[PDB]
Amino acid sequence: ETLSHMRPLRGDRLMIISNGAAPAALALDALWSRNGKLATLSEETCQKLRDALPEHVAISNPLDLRDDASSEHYIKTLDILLHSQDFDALMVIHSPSAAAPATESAQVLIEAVKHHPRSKYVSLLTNWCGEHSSQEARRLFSEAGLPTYRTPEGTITAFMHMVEYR
Amino acid sequence: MSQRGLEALLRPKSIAVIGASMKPNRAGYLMMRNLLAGGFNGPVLPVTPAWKAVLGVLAWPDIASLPFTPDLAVLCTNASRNLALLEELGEKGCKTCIILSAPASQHEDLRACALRHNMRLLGPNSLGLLAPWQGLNASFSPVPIKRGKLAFISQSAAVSNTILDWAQQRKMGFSYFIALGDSLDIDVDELLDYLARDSKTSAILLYLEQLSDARRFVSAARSASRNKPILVIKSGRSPAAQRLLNTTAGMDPAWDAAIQRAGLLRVQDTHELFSAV
Amino acid sequence: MSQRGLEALLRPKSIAVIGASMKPNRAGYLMMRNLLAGGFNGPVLPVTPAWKAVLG
Ligand SMILES: CC(=O)SCCNC(=O)CCNC(=O)[C@H](O)C(C)(C)COP(=O)(O)OP(=O)(O)OC[C@H]1O[C@@H](n2cnc3c(N)ncnc32)[C@H](O)[C@@H]1OP(=O)(O)O
Repeated sequence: ETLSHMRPLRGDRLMIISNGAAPAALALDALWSRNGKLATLSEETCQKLRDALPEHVAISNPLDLRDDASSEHYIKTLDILLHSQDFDALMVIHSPSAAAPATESAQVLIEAVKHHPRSKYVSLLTNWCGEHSSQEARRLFSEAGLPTYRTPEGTITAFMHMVEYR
Repeated sequence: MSQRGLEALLRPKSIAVIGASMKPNRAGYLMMRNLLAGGFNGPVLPVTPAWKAVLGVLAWPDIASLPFTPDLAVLCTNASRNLALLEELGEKGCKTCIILSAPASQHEDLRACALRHNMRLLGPNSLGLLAPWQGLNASFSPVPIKRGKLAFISQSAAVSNTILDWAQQRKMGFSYFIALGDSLDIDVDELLDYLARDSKTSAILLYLEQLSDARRFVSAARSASRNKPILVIKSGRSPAAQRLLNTTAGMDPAWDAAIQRAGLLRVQDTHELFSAV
Repeated sequence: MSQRGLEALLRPKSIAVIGASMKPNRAGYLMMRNLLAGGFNGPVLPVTPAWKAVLG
């Protein structure tokens, strides 16, 4: 999967967003076991606090959009993050929820990535959990050339393989 | 404390829904739909001042108007009404309640109110519970379930939804599925004691982040594992994860030693969890 | 005649089901299920001496 779809790396700084805490924590544990590096947000990127993210979301890395996150929140966060220069790779985790259905979220993410001027400067990785409900989403990711993985630990392992190779 | 009192939560004869709504995007709407589709043998009583009927079921304007005392109640409302609604429920005579949302500065008042009326509460910010053999689906989850012989206890909603979806893929079922939330009143050791005696359960799987009473947990697990196998996954082994989860206090080798001493076994990652299922 | 009076039949606000039952092969069971799945905006009231509740 990685050799087929992932864009070559220009660095080793990682950013993570999720619609839940525990998957992000599992990702962090896997990253720690392999001596990886987390990215640090800049003060100016605090446009996130203003940009319609509700007041109860804490602005840091990993960025935990809560269980009730909607697709619009994803799109706004993606735009703001892509217009910055604070990281070299971006991990996007999605868990099953009523507010953000899998197929629609995948479609909006694909379009947002397609239309962004600075998309070709970073490497995207997706991890959509839930075997039954994410089949069509994974198929759509495949046709657009974006890599996708089954579990967060696998995603971290795939990223660190290329980091170590370089 | 008393194992008497969990009967109302796990084998209720009637349920009341506070805040049921006709709006498709509301939490009360989803809970009402799930309960009606579950296959329950008792009545489902909606309570709300904004609708005369919900999904074809006659409604009642307030708690005091109910025709009799419900066994179990669910709050689907803003946190600012919690204490008043709880007091009304206590006056009516209900003994078990599920709470959707609450800040951390409310815990002491909630505990005092619950003690005053001899009521048990399932942790605030809880996803709910499912009991297929009773045809009961009192949860805010969008994933269906089927009957089985495996029981699962979780302190995380996302993991619960993920495991339910995996089970749906493989055509597999459960005997009990319980989400703890913040574990303010009901906790893991009592549920282990209860499940050790359930005739439909033959194995237990747990996902945990923190504990409050170590000796009771150790004793309950040791007693329960004499006749049924039990596996556990525990996250937060690194400083960044501990900061994210607000569990910086403690040490992980202590968890390793405690798990070993009670006769359990620890699994390492997500893949091993699916394989364990 | 009585063109007024068909409004209750064709645009009712509430319906009562006499003989509703929990047995899957009964007529009242089918009627209750169809009514509940219809998408009605009013209440559906079961009447029977043999069950405390029907389909919840
Ligand atoms: C653990 C999980 O993962 S759960 C699934 C994930 N979802 C979440 O975490 C989000 C949960 N939170 C929410 O859905 C929302 O933020 C809420 C429900 C907590 C708050 O929404 P609010 O608008 O603040 O709720 P509020 O209490 O004011 O009103 C809710 C309903 O109660 C009704 N209501 C108001 N007063 C009362 C009352 N005294 N008794 C009963 N119902 C009442 C209101 O009419 C409203 O119904 P309506 O919209 O049909 O008119």
